Amino acid sequence: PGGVPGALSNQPAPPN
Amino acid sequence: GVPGALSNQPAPPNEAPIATP
Amino acid sequence: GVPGALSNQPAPPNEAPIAT
Amino acid sequence: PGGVPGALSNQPAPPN
Amino acid sequence: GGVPGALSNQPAP
Amino acid sequence: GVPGALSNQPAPPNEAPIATP
Amino acid sequence: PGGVPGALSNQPAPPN
Amino acid sequence: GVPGALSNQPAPPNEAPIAT
Amino acid sequence: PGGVPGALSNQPAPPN
Amino acid sequence: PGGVPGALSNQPAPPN
Amino acid sequence: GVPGALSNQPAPPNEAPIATP
Amino acid sequence: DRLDAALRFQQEALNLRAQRQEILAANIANADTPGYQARDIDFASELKKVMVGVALTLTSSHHIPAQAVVDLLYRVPDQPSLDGNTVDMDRERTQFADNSLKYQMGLTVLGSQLKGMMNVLQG
Amino acid sequence: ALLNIFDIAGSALAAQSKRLNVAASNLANADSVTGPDGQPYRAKQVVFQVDAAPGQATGGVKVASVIESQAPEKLVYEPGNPLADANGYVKMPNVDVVGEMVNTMSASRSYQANIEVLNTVKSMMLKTLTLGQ
Amino acid sequence: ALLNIFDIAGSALAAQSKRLNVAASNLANADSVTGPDGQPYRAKQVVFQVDAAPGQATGGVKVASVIESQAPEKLVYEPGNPLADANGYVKMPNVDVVGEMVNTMSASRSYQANIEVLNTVKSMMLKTLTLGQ
Amino acid sequence: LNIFDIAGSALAAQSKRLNVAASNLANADSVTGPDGQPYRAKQVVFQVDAAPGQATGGVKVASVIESQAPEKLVYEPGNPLADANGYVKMPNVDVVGEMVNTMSASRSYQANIEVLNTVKSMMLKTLTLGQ
Amino acid sequence: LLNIFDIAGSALAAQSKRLNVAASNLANADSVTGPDGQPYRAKQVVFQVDAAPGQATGGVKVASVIESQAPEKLVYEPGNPLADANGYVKMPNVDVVGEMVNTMSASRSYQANIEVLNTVKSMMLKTLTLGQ
Amino acid sequence: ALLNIFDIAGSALAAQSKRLNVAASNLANADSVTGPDGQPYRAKQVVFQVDAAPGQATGGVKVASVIESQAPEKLVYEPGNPLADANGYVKMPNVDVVGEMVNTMSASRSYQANIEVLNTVKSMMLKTLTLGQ
Amino acid sequence: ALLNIFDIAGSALAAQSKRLNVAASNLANADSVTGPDGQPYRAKQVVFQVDAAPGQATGGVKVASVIESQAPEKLVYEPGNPLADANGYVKMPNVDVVGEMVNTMSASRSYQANIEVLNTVKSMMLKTLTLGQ
Amino acid sequence: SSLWIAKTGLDAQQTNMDVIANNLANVSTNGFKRQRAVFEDLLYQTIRQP
Amino acid sequence: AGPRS
Repeated sequence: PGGVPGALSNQPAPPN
Repeated sequence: GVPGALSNQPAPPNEAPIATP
Repeated sequence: GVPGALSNQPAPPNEAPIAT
Repeated sequence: PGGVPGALSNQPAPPN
Repeated sequence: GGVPGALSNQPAP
Repeated sequence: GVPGALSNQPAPPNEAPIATP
Repeated sequence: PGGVPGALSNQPAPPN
Repeated sequence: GVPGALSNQPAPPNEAPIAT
Repeated sequence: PGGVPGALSNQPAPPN
Repeated sequence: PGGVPGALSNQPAPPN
Repeated sequence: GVPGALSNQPAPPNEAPIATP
Repeated sequence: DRLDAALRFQQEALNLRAQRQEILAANIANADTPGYQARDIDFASELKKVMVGVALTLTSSHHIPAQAVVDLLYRVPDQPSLDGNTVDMDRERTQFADNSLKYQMGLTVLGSQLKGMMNVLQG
Repeated sequence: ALLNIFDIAGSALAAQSKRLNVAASNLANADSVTGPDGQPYRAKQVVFQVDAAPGQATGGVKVASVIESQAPEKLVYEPGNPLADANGYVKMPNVDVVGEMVNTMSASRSYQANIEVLNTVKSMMLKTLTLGQ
Repeated sequence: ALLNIFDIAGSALAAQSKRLNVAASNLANADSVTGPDGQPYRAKQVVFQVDAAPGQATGGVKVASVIESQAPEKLVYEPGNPLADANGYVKMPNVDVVGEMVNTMSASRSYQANIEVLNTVKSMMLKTLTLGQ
Repeated sequence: LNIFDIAGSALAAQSKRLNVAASNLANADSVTGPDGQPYRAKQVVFQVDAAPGQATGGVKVASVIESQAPEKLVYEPGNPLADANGYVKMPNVDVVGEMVNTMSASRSYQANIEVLNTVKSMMLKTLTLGQ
Repeated sequence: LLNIFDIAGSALAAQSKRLNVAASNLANADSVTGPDGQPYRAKQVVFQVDAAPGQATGGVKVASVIESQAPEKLVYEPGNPLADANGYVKMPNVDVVGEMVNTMSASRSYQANIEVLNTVKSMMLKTLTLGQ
Repeated sequence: ALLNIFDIAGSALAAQSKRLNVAASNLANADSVTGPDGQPYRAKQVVFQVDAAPGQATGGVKVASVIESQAPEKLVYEPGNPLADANGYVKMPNVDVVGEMVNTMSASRSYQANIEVLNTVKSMMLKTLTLGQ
Repeated sequence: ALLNIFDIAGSALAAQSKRLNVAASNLANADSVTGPDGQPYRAKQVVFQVDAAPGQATGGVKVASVIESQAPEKLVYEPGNPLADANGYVKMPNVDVVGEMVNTMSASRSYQANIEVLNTVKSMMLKTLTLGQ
Repeated sequence: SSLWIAKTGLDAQQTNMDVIANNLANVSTNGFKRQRAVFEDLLYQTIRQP
Repeated sequence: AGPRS
């Protein structure tokens, strides 16, 4: 589907 | 797969893993 | 209710208090 | 019942 | 009435 | 009277002496 | 009959 | 004539000499 | 007719 | 027919 | 020809030598 | 002509606005002249005067027809300058913008009246 | 004559200009010993009044007059000066430096705010006239 | 019933013009100290109500009355100014400059929106007049 | 349409004043000209230009004059330009005055530019009248 | 109502909601408490496709507004009433650069959608004069 | 696809966007010590070339590939770094900061020029449809 | 082919661009010690002439040629430099940095002015195309 | 606004500076009592009650 | 003859 748009998604995150 | 063209199959999901594995 | 839909009942008055 | 438009009614009012 | 509009001529002429 | 009004008379010359005459 | 503009006419000088 | 008028004769050449 | 535009033609030069 | 469009083709380089 | 005009032949290759032979 | 009487008021208002615009721009241009007085016209009184002549009589063809050929009020100075210039930037800038706006409004009203007179006739 | 908003904002601009002029004149005469005649310079103040207007609710700013401050004139012991009194204290103006710089800054920011108000209103003014045509 | 849009949008335009005028009057007198009666200038604000007579579903907007803003008067310690308090507390208006600037911008935008409404409504009325022809 | 002439005259006059100010700043420390005379500071003269009889109009630069202000004297007897007492005439340029003149001329220049832009827009819009 | 109009209106609403969330987050970069005494946890909107009857393509609807799960910042103020047994006050995890960029991108998307809606409305106006 | 000039200018826009993206990626990672594989970040560059396959000399722009620069990587002495080689040297990106800034500005300018081209071509094609009323 | 004012403004734009490029070259290599053949970098200038065609001293500008300044090259002392003459003096460019900056600014503003002229003439002739509506 | 608040602060420190200058100028005066300036904050404004 | 015309 989709998730948080903008800053939170286009930022590297730990794998999970 | 020329960019900007139309293909029957969907694009594979991209991934950006911070470490190697 | 879905936003942008139509309902026959008005929305309740909203308030933003500072201290509960 | 209307009221004052703009700054006064869009700033956090006193409790009572 | 009591308040003249912003786009009105000088109430103070 | 009020600054910015309309009058039919030119303003007097603006003299500023350095010493009292 | 306007005179010199700017510096010369904006300095206090005795009349002549 | 007037600094910005129209004349039929070209303006004389202008030169800046170091000393006269 | 014309010459160098700008720097070399807008400075005092010796006669020649 | 072409190459890198920018810094890597507008800088002097030794010949090949 | 004059710059900005049309010619019948390509311009010569452009090269900038760092040190002349 | 009756057509002139309908459009007389707006034409005179437009011409007076243009003249006062020229006067205000002259005040702006001569801001630095020492000893220059800032001049202006009272729009309403001059509009009354223009809204409120005798072409000489031509007996034949050779006879030549008659050949045709506002009052300025001084602005009250606000601050006393040393060079005698009474032109104030802020006051006349506001007046200039206002006159531009009123000239546009007069153009709009006159154009609307002419367009109405036109769509009455079109058919 | 002027539209109401034009008159209000232009009066604001003129009043701020007068206040800035008073501040500049005070800052210039901070060290003056004698004035046109022989009396010490006195720091000037400008008093803002609200143009009463028929509306009252809406009105610009006018300046009734420029008043002369009533503060203890600065006394400097210079008996050799011809303007020294019997005790010998020459009178220096009561112009404070910090207050005048603060006044200049405040007058400038009020001037610019009124300018911004006029600039904002203008577009709406010009767009009003397209209603008929 | 497209003619009623003329009345609705005209009332809205007049009310927004009055609101903008009141905001500008407050802004231009932020630095005032005195009124025509000697009282300190009190920041004023309009009151918006639905311009609907009893039994009317929805109308435009109307300015009921102009009211003094509820905020403490800004106290300034200047017991040298001729206007003062018992302890030298000069009372200055309670104008919040940011609020007035935002109010001016909002009034201008709402005004322009109502102008667009009027323009498109007039275009539709002309069409409608060109119904069968 | 006369407003174009008025504002263009204003722009030309302010450009002349700015050029005179720049000339004064450039030669504040100058010693001699092409001849043996010192550099006398220049000032333009503004007048009201009304070719017809209607009192007012644009601004025109009638002349460029050399300020009659006294010449600064510096004691340099080894200089061949010195007079009998060994003094040399250096110009009387007011530095702060000329910088203020530069800035004020720039601001008046922009005000006239804005006037020209506005009236050009109005004269473009008047051609649309009823069409 | 009209499809493309429905799409553009829904997208304008979604981008306005994102802009409002970003503005509220930027306002509360330094906020230390709310009404209940809990720290302000930054908000972020969730976008979802609104194509319920329109197959896989449609407008965008804001499903929910959720508190970001980034760890709360900790400041050592043992005198603060909100400080815990360890003396750490929780402050929001709002990223300033992210919120500024979100505001800018949301504004650009809003303008693009407005231009799309205007072009579509003009196209139907011209369609209204078919054959004439 | 995109008619003609439409395809040409769209290809140009896409290529310049890719170039600006590469420049931004280089600017962001100018100080990166490592990647996921433990290799240093090598500056990336796009390859521009024409696409006029159906018997033409001019057809627009396309990015053939993205290539890593061969300019010697910057060696910094750090013996405690796990990524240091036998001599204790760590490899760091060969990004030219001024070059990437100029690339960003130039890409933006030519992107804007192509925007102006496409808009003008649309205008002209819009007027064409009114040929002879 | 380019018609009238289009030709004039295009020639002016091209020549101003050439002038700015020459100024940038002079300002970049204001400290270069040697050229590719061992000769010093002498400052370059452009030569402006009036297109004129044969009988019309009313045309655009055209860059007749790029001249090399014959002003004596600056001399610095370096007996160890291989390029030093028998006296130990190395030739260095005669670039006037302030002159180059002013020339760049002047080419910039003239370029902008001719762009504005071209845009105005283009709009004028586009509106001329609809003569008689 | 804050401008006058800080202007009152500046005026107080200048006053204190003048007091210190007066004290230092009268070092050699016979029978001089040093002057010490104390300051007080003016009325606090309550905007909304707890 | 000077600048005669």
